[PDB]
Amino acid sequence: MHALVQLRGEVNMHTDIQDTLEMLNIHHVNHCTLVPETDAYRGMVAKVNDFVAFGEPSQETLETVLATRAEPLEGDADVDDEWVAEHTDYDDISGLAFALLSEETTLREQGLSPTLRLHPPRGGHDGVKHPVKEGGQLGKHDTEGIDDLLEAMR
Amino acid sequence: ATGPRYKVPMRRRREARTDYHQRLRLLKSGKPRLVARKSNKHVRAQLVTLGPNGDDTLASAHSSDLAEYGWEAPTGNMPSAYLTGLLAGLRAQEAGVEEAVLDIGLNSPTPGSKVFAIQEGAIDAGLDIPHNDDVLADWQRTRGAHIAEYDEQLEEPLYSGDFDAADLPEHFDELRETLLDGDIEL
Amino acid sequence: MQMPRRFNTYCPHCNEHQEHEVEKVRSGRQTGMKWIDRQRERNSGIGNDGKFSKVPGGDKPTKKTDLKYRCGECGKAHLREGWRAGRLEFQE
Amino acid sequence: KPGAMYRNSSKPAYTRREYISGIPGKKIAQFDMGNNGAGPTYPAQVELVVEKPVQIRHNALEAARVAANRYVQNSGAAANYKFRIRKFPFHVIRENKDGMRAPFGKPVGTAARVHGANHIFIAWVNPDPNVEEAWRRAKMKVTPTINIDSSPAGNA
Amino acid sequence: PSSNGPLEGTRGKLKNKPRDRGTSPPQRAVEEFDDGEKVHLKIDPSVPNGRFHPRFDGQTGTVEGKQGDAYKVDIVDGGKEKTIIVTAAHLRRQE
RNA sequence: ACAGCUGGUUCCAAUCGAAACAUGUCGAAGCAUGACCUCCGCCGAGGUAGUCUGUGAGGUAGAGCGACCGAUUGGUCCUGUCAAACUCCAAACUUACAGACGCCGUUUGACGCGGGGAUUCCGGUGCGCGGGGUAAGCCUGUGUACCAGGAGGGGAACAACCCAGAGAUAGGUUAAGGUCCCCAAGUGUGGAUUAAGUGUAAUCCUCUGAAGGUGG
RNA sequence: UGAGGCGCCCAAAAUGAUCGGGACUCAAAUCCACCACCGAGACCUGUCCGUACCACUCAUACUGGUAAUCGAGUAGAUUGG
RNA sequence: GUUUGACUGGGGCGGUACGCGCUCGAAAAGAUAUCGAGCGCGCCCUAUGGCUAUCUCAGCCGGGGACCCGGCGAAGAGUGCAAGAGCAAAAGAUAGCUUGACAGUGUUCUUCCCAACGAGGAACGCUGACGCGAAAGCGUGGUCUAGCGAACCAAUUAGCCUGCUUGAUGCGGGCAAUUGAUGACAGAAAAGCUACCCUAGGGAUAACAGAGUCGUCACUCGCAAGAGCACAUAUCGACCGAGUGGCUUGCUACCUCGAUGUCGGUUCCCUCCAUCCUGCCCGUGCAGAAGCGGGCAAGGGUGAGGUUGUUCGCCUAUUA
RNA sequence: UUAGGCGGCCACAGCGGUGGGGUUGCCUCCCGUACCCAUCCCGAACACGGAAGAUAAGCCCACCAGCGUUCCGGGGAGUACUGGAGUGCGCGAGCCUCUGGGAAACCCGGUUCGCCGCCACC
Ligand SMILES: [Cl-]
Ligand SMILES: [Cl-]
Ligand SMILES: [Cl-]
Ligand SMILES: [Cl-]
Ligand SMILES: [Cl-]
Ligand SMILES: [Cl-]
Ligand SMILES: [K+]
Ligand SMILES: [Mg+2]
Ligand SMILES: [Mg+2]
Ligand SMILES: [Mg+2]
Ligand SMILES: [Mg+2]
Ligand SMILES: [Mg+2]
Ligand SMILES: [Mg+2]
Ligand SMILES: [Mg+2]
Ligand SMILES: [Mg+2]
Ligand SMILES: [Mg+2]
Ligand SMILES: [Mg+2]
Ligand SMILES: [Mg+2]
Ligand SMILES: [Mg+2]
Ligand SMILES: [Mg+2]
Ligand SMILES: [Mg+2]
Ligand SMILES: [Mg+2]
Ligand SMILES: [Mg+2]
Ligand SMILES: [Mg+2]
Ligand SMILES: [Mg+2]
Ligand SMILES: [Mg+2]
Ligand SMILES: [Mg+2]
Ligand SMILES: [Mg+2]
Ligand SMILES: [Mg+2]
Ligand SMILES: [Mg+2]
Ligand SMILES: [Mg+2]
Ligand SMILES: [Mg+2]
Ligand SMILES: [Mg+2]
Ligand SMILES: [Mg+2]
Ligand SMILES: [Mg+2]
Ligand SMILES: [Mg+2]
Ligand code: NA
Ligand code: NA
Ligand code: NA
Ligand code: NA
Ligand code: NA
Ligand code: NA
Ligand code: NA
Ligand code: NA
Ligand code: NA
Ligand code: NA
Ligand code: NA
Ligand code: NA
Ligand code: NA
Ligand code: NA
Ligand code: NA
Ligand code: NA
Ligand code: NA
Ligand code: NA
Ligand code: NA
Ligand code: NA
Ligand code: NA
Ligand code: NA
Ligand code: NA
Ligand code: NA
Repeated sequence: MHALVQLRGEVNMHTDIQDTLEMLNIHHVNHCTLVPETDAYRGMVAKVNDFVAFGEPSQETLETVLATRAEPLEGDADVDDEWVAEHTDYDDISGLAFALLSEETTLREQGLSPTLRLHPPRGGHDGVKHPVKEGGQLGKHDTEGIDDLLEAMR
Repeated sequence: ATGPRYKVPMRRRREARTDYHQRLRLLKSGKPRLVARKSNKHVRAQLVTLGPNGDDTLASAHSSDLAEYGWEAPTGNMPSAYLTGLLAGLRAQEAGVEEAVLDIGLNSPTPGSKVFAIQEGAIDAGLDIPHNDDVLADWQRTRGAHIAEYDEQLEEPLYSGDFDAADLPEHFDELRETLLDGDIEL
Repeated sequence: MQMPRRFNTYCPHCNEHQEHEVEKVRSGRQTGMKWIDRQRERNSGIGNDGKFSKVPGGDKPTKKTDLKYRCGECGKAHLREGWRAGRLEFQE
Repeated sequence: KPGAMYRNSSKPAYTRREYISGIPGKKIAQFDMGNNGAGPTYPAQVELVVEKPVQIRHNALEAARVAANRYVQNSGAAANYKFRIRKFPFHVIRENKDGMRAPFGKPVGTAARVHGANHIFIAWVNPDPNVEEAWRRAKMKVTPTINIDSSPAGNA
Repeated sequence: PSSNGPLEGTRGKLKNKPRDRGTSPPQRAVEEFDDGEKVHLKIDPSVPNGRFHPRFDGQTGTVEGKQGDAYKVDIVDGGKEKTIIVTAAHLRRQE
């Protein structure tokens, strides 16, 4: 399972690429979604490769971001351990996190918005004109790499 | 053979066995084919249908297994062909086959030929087949009369030992008569 | 091109094939009593006569076949589509 | 006319003589020079390598070749060496010589398309590289910057 | 296009590779399809008759009855519904 | 008088939101019919902008031609070259249909049907692919995104280059870009090169600088 | 003797020279790395408004709820004032 | 009284890209422009149509560029005509027979991708009547894509409907269809001049100036064949190659058509350097004198006249 | 399939070559022209009638790779080309990096001298 964050805007981006992000529930910059590692999903992320940051996050990081930026399908309600326990199959954020990571369920299945609306990266990211292997922030990241980004956008 | 661009004919065209232009036309009817084939000594008749991996023969008769019913004469003649046709035709009927189109392969549509005798036989067996009566022999020749008379110009038996000296178109009737009722494999 | 004067073909009247005879349609003479003839006389006056002041169109490079097919037994003819032919000569 | 007009390979390949007439003859005199009776049975083999894809008019080929071979006469008219220009001017070139109306040009010449890194010239010499000099003069009359390369020759 | 006939720009699609040259095998010209079956359309260069407009080469339609020995195949050209009259010699069962 | 031509046509707000193209036209400064925009009524459960897989379509790039074809070297088999109107080969990719996932629709009725009303048929630019042309801030295609009709931030200024698509108001963090002063933020750190004020100039009509040369 | 980096020569134009300007040389240049910051109406966040939809309703009057998947716009269509 | 068309790197002349077919352009689905490249069609054929039988071709080899025999020979032959495609017990050749190149009426595709639009075209049926074949079957003209034409009117084909109170006759009107042309080819019946001109507009479009370009023009550089009595480089300097300028010319059509006053001259001001003189220098095929060539350099100077409107240029006498 | 007939895929099956096989199931060559039928001339062929002979052709069986073809390993080659992205480089032509794909020639070594279906049959 990979974490998807749009880092580049819609202006001037191919339409077929924009619709792809939209099918992955991201409609704004800094919006994140969690995607299972399947053939179907893999092709989609490859197509979006140049306007996004993605990678497999650590259990911890996912928990921090889930707690901090997860939302119900509808409403303000904070998604904390109690919420998770009183609304999902799991007993706490950690349990949900693990299930997501092991691709056993999805944010929607558990009554949560498929989108984690992140905050801009505190300290700024590495740039949206170059990929990771060049010092930029676009493309596939290290688990440590994704974690840094996700945590700076916590 | 000569290179990458060289065109090699379909196998059965190489073997000079199948006329594909005639085959297509034959298959147009959507009906089973009455395959009439000859050999120096025998005459074969098959009712073939189309299949996913090749033709399917649903019924057949060979001039050899004619003796199996009382044939004691040569098997490469007119009376032989007719009977083989009738025999295959009967087996055809038993198999639930009601109609067919005559496929004479690479043979020639010569009037009174053996392939047409085969066709006559199959039709009398009950098989409905597109035909033309005045392209068939005049019964007597089918019976084998032309050969009996030929032996009349004897001086030396037309048949080396075989059966009879003056031959028998009567043996023909006895057999046809036989095939038209009961008996095994029919 | 060449064309047989007589040949077997379908007769739409007899409703069966029969020998027909082919002939080029000879123009019929006008009587000068048709409506258009009366309109020409009526409407022509002082000045331009509108449509009646126009003159003979022109010619296409090759004309189409203009024939009559006459049944040899019932004597009734029929018409057919023509085809472009620079020249049409009958055989016999 | 300047090479500026034809040195680039931005146009479609235009070489079908069955649809093109009035093509000027080539000015290139020979392609095999020196001892063409003998085969490359020499110790040293130097090559003139083009460093950029370009079009070389038969004009430049001839002047480049002449300037090189005419000089290789530091070895003599019947000297022991063989010189080869491996390219031929296949590309037909036009000129629109009305303004931009019906501008498809008329045939005015031919050029050879050389890709960066190909060798246009190859000489065969015994340890007597006067050929290295014949080429300093040759890449002097062709558009691109060039690399003088020696292959069989560890006799440095 | 310099012209607008049906065969404009069909040099490749209506030409056989040198080895597939020559009368085609009759088996596929007699194949039978049922209404509802999905068939791929592809003209066989060697078979003159039963063809369809070259623009439809590559389409995959639905057999929906027949006319004479030819089949009536329904396709969708862009957004438009069309019916194509075509013989078995130029059709293949999908899957 | 008529004009298919120029000018003008007066209050507020909310929703959707183009076309600068195709066919016909004494037609190209105009129309009509389609495309496309919008509104209304009807239908009632699927739909398909993305990806994956399966079943099909294809001869462009490339390559090659002791595979056709036609070009194109030399020597007494060898040796030197090519193709928009060549192909023994052959992609990426585009594309028909189907399934799967995604997204979407069943009170927001999709897909589709019928009807009312248009506007529009001078377009432009960037990028990729082009064809013509010595070239052009050239002409003419094509796919796409943008300007047109697109604010705000950056780029000295500057329709289409970068960030960015925007209700009001307020706090905060970033993007492009930038941190010596003008000017918000570093006269930041480790190391190296350059002595020409090279340079302090992504892109560009716009920022030149070449072949050739250099014991700097 | 092979290769690489930066610079130099090649290098001529018309009112007043230029990198936006000042001006800069172990840089305020260039290349390899790195650290911390500044900086939009973007993103996050409080309140309000409009529009659409939902619940209740006679109501398009209130009240409550939903919008990550609503909020730019020439020609033009529609509608309230 | 009117007409005298459109397209078009302004318009005119030229051309027709004004109706059609093929290859390429066209970016491996489909669609796709230019006064884009190559080139065709406005017919011809009673067989050069249709079917059946018999048969296999170019070319080369061997034996007696005609003919005869054998062998190799998937196709290079032939198939009416462009181009591309198809075809070998055939779609080609030979022979024979035949008139389906038939009447009627449709389905569908095309014309017009997508996506509406006529004529025309094609594919595939049916009904009727036929041809050939043993038969399956083939024949809706030619193997496939060009060879085409509205309404009104006339002529023609077969039967029927109909014309004002009514009957007879004459002569009309109509249903279905064939033929006659509009090539500006989805169809007007159609020549020019205007500097005597007029109006509406356009910088949607030309002349002039500007702007972009730089083939042309001007100037430079690289290489240095060559000659220069010997000697490339005192001097001259080809070929080929790389550039700079924006003075000429051409191209483009961005700017202005509710106007940016023309050429040449003149007068008056500033500037550029690729320097003609002057200053300071280098080389010399530099004895001197007089030169030739080159470098730095734009301070100053660069004048008067004869022909021509001339710019330019030719000519005269002066001049550093 | 101790030899046959009709085929499907249509060179992995072609081209060329070696060896083996028949009082019989058989197929052939073969023998022969009164008939059906036949040669623009020939019972050559086509057609018909038939077994004295043969396994030499064909055919069937087993096998050979020199040519042609199919597929595979390793090398060429993750090269050539290419869908997406970049305030990366270059006067420019053009190049480079990241991401997703990915060839052709040719060389060397294997494979391939058909596979499969229905029917009939010591
Ligand atoms: Cl047989
Ligand atoms: Cl006539
Ligand atoms: Cl069709
Ligand atoms: Cl927007
Ligand atoms: Cl300075
Ligand atoms: Cl209001
Ligand atoms: K003006
Ligand atoms: Mg929400
Ligand atoms: Mg900050
Ligand atoms: Mg940044
Ligand atoms: Mg009059
Ligand atoms: Mg308003
Ligand atoms: Mg309002
Ligand atoms: Mg093509
Ligand atoms: Mg190529
Ligand atoms: Mg394409
Ligand atoms: Mg506008
Ligand atoms: Mg400050
Ligand atoms: Mg500078
Ligand atoms: Mg640049
Ligand atoms: Mg709005
Ligand atoms: Mg008047
Ligand atoms: Mg007049
Ligand atoms: Mg005009
Ligand atoms: Mg295409
Ligand atoms: Mg035909
Ligand atoms: Mg008229
Ligand atoms: Mg007439
Ligand atoms: Mg017209
Ligand atoms: Mg038209
Ligand atoms: Mg006026
Ligand atoms: Mg203008
Ligand atoms: Mg003024
Ligand atoms: Mg100077
Ligand atoms: Mg001065
Ligand atoms: Mg043997
Ligand atoms: Na009157
Ligand atoms: Na002209
Ligand atoms: Na050079
Ligand atoms: Na074929
Ligand atoms: Na008027
Ligand atoms: Na337009
Ligand atoms: Na128009
Ligand atoms: Na107008
Ligand atoms: Na779905
Ligand atoms: Na390319
Ligand atoms: Na926009
Ligand atoms: Na700005
Ligand atoms: Na400077
Ligand atoms: Na509006
Ligand atoms: Na006119
Ligand atoms: Na039509
Ligand atoms: Na100019
Ligand atoms: Na210049
Ligand atoms: Na004005
Ligand atoms: Na003046
Ligand atoms: Na001076
Ligand atoms: Na004078
Ligand atoms: Na004769
Ligand atoms: Na044998």
